[PDB]
Amino acid sequence: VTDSEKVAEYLRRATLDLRAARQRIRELESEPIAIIGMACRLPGGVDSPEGLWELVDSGTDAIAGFPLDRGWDVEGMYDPDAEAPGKTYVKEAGFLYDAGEFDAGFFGISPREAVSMDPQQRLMLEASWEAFERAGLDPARQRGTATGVFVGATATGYVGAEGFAITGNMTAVTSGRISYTLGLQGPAVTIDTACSSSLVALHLACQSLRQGECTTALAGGVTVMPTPTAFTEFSRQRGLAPDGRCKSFAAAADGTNWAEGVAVLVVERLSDARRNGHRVLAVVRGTAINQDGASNGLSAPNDLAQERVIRSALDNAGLTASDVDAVEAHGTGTTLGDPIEAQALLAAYGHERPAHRPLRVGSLKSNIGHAGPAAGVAGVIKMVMAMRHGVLPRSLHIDEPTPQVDWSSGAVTLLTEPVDWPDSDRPRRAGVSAFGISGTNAHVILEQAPTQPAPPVPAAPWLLSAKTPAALRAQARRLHTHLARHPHPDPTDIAHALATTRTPHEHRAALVTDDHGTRGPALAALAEGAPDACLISGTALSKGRTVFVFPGQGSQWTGMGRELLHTSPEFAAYIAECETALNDFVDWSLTDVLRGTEGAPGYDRVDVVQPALFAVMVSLARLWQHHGIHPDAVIGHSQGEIAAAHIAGALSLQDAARIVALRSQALLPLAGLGGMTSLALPHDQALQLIQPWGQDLSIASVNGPHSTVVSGTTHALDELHTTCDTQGVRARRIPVDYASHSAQVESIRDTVLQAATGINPQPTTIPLYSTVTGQPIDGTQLDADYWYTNLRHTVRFEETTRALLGSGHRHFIETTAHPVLALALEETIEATGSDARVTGTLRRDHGDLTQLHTALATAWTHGIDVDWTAVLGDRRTPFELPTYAFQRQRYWLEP
Amino acid sequence: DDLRYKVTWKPTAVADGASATGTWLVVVPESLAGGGWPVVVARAVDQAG
Repeated sequence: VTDSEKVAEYLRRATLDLRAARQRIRELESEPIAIIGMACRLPGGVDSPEGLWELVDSGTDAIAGFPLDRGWDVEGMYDPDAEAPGKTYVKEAGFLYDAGEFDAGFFGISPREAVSMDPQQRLMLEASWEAFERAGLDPARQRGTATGVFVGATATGYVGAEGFAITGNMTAVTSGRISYTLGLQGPAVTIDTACSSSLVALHLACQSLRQGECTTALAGGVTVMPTPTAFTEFSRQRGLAPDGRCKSFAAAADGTNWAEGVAVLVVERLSDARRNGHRVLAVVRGTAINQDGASNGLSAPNDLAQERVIRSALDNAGLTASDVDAVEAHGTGTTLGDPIEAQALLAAYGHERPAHRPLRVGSLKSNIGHAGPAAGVAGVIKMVMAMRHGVLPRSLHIDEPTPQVDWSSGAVTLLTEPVDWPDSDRPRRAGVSAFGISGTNAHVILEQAPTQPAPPVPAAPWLLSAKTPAALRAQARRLHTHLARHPHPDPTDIAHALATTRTPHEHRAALVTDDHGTRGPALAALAEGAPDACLISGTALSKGRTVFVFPGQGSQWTGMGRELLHTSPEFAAYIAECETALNDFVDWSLTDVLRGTEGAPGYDRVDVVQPALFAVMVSLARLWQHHGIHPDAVIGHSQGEIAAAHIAGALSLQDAARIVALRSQALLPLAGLGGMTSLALPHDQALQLIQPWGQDLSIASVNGPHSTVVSGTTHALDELHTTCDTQGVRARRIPVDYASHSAQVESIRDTVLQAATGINPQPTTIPLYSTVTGQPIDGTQLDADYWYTNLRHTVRFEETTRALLGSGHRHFIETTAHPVLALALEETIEATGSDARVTGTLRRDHGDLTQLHTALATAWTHGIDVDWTAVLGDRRTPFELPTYAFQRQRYWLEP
Repeated sequence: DDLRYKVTWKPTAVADGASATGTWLVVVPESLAGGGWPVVVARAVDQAG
């Protein structure tokens, strides 16, 4: 090779590595940070970002009278004069009248601990759970994750339970508890920088994301006033407005006013959020923080510092002054603060931009007052929601722009009335300021989220769950109301969101239907709790092992599995595998028999029903396994044992097919000689009832404590039928023509010994409970004589089920085309004082995917960890759902 | 002073609400006709279920 190409390839490698390193520098210095979730509780009845948007868009003022349930002597702590201890001239301010409300039971906190718990901690816990739920993340599954918690808070002096009172009031716990209750492992830091506390925390969170120390972070703040000390002492210097309205950037600006609140953001790196398919609401592009430093007093703003922090944030974001369309100004409403902020905004933003695109300035504090530490983060939530709706809400209580600052430049304009946000030529961008009393300024730059199918599964289950039945009903009602105000959402997306992005709680319910006309009424019926055809309900079991039951004769009907052959590809593949394994010693194709094509034998013939039942049952069991329901044991019933053996790993598919086919063929000479009859009596009564007939009859099977099957000759059978009629016993006759589990099978003994010859048993991967023995059986013992005994000796299904219940098995699943042993299993369970639950796969005339999904939903409702990823696909559109319906109760310390 | 009292209006948290089940009978004066409050409350109960 020439040296030119030899060095050219090295140059290519070097420049590619250089590009990679430069991109890494770019993403390590200033990467965009996606706000994948938000949550907030603010005055004016706000409890979600949508509530905040409704409040600001309507121009509603959340200022209201003082709380009366907090022990405040509100009548005796108001006088007009501005100089008096313990008295204030402010009548109204923002408040969270449900601040003491908290769902203690949800987080495992006892009532006595909750009473001695700071309201800030409770509000932060609830808001963090809501934020995680709104981000498409299951909060329970975040346990053990490297998730940080940066929270802005202050010590507000809220104050058998001696231990709880210590950790229940320390501000350091205000973040730590969030990472303890949820089990997060990233750093938990409680910032305290006055009004800038929350926004500053968000900046720190961004750093924690950029260094790789966190994969996700909670950035937020909380503000609660258990006592009126913020109103009495601060009013000495006429700091608060007289009427209590924060007139932001208005000539009537004559003070500020405090307000409670909480606001959190679940934030992740934009690349990581895109990789995980999370919904990105907005993008923090850059942030900056500094200090006023030298200023006219400690508590006084400095315009130069605000200009510096705004410019630093713009440089960090890599955006120009003209690139920002609007700003959420701090806007405290003070006479001295507002002109300083206006001058800073005019100098920094409104200096070089088109005259026809002035910077729109607003302030959330005009609506809800000065929210305190939680203000700044709450601000971005407003600037997110408007950014989603493309409408800039108006700022209230602005009779005219204040004359202290000069608006002659015209580059900056207040939001006197709502202004439509253009969505052309560039993404929408905005800014938020959180200038603090202590002097720490903070500015954040937000950018619009960047612009980002599978076939619809039929009869997608809609899953709901809650801690208590009342919470479940509240969840159903909330979901119904949310879906009502939605233009025909995709049902499969809703199913996927409910199944994957929500925690499975104890009390569960499901809705399975193939048409979008019953889901609404079904949700309503769940809401008021009335029953419905497509509604399923239950209480999941915390512990319990699963069992697959394999009944023998009885669960057959024409067309069974016909629909699954078309709809379900996995079932078709398993049926094809069984067909290939069964073709060797059978003179017909299984697929023709199942599909009922012309010329194929019917199910009346004995030699074909057991192979077909075996294949269908094995395919259904493997389909259950494909959905993640791996059995912890198996149990058979006469021929079903063979199928169970194949699921136990004892027998290969070829061996099981050989055994079942040849054993069914060997039963042909028995046709017409006798039959079976099922009667409802205990074992002893049935046994002594057949004594007059002696050896002619025998106990074919003991299904349950009051259900047995007796097999024998037709003459003996219909002689005993009239005796049972005399005694009044519902001796139901099984439609069969062969008296197995009786003496007649001896006549064919050698043949069945030839039927099972040549097989190669192996040890069982899954335990197998043999009905013949009544206990677990070694896989290598399933020789020919074992199968002959299974055909000959009486079945002891009841004793085997009792042993299974004793061993700690709680979920019984019948893999048949129709349940036949559900009654016996339920009778055994209720006669033992065990909380086991029985389910079936299909039913008569119901074998489509709808019935399979109904069975899966019922199994999940009973508490089986069904893998819904296989059923509903791997990933779909991130449909948004309402958060958990907390059942709050009031906890507050008396004076 | 033990027997002194006063009526007042405690602020309270806004209730989340629920679905308006069944049929609701709204009765309005004929003088008002379809003006302000009647049409809007009728619409509100209509969207309430």
